[PDB]
Amino acid sequence: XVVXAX
Amino acid sequence: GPVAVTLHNEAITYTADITVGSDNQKLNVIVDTGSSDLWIPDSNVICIPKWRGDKGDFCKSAGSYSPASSRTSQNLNTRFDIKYGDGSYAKGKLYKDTVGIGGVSVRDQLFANVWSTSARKGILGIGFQSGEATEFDYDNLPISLRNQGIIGKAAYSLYLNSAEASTGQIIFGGIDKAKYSGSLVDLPITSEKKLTVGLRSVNVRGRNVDANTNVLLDSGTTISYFTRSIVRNILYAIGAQMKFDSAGNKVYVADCKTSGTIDFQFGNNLKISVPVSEFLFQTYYTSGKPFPKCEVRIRESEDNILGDNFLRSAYVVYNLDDKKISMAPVKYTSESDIVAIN
Repeated sequence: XVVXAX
Repeated sequence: GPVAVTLHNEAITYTADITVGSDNQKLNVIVDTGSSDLWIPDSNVICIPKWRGDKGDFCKSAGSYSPASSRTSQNLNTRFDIKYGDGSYAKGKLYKDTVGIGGVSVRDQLFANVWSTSARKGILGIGFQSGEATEFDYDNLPISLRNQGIIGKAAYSLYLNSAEASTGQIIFGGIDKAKYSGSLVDLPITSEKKLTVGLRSVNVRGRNVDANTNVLLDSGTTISYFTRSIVRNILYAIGAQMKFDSAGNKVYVADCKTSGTIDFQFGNNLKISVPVSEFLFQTYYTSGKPFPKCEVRIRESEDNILGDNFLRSAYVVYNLDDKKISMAPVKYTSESDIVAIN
């Protein structure tokens, strides 16, 4: 897997 | 007093246990410095599959929230939306309720109750207040813990334990002086909305690779990413072999035994060295047999990111109020000597 916020 | 919270290593992230509502409903959520809002799946959440194999309601596997059983719940009648780098998302309603963590209680904690999401579970965002996906400023867990008198500042220390470790620790308002070697070194936060630090260079196996840029230190990211030429230079030093996945997309592989170190040179003369092995992951065929080589846990991206595979090699103290992040090589120990973050 994950890549956490725009 | 500093709130010591236990982190659970779930192989791609670190989760923490919190309670929600007057009935202290138990939920388990991902601790993410890379976002600023806390959201938990509703008892009737619609988990949508993102990965391959996602069962029925895979996202409520760590508990769920039912405002109805909470005498103190409070619907704020405001929609909530948030997207994440990996493409997953979450949709819900803003609520306020008593949130508990590590034996402490946060009253009237605003957070989101999600009805649709593709994330693995609830996410506890603790970044800058200006990072909230909300269309307005409110108090997230950190600022809330400070305002209510529990901790001195909206700040916390991240101790991702070792790669083989079962648990780690994050301390709101404190520092475990016994879990880092040498002396912590202050790094100013270089963004107003993201927990970023300045990166001068990267030295891979003796190869110097200038960076002169910003990098996101994000506990909410499994692996690490860097700009195109930078990642390609690291892959060059490592001696990675290009392969293609089931989608025909580029992927790099390398001998699991590949020796060497990756030295990240930050400002204020802070250097964190991470053995290349920490960036290599071994996958296996359905036959249980090992793949010829390990996968290089470093991919290219438009942004520079250092996640779990990096952070486990350091003790990270995020001080949001003083807009600075302090780091030091980590020291793995059960022993602890916690002091408040001043």
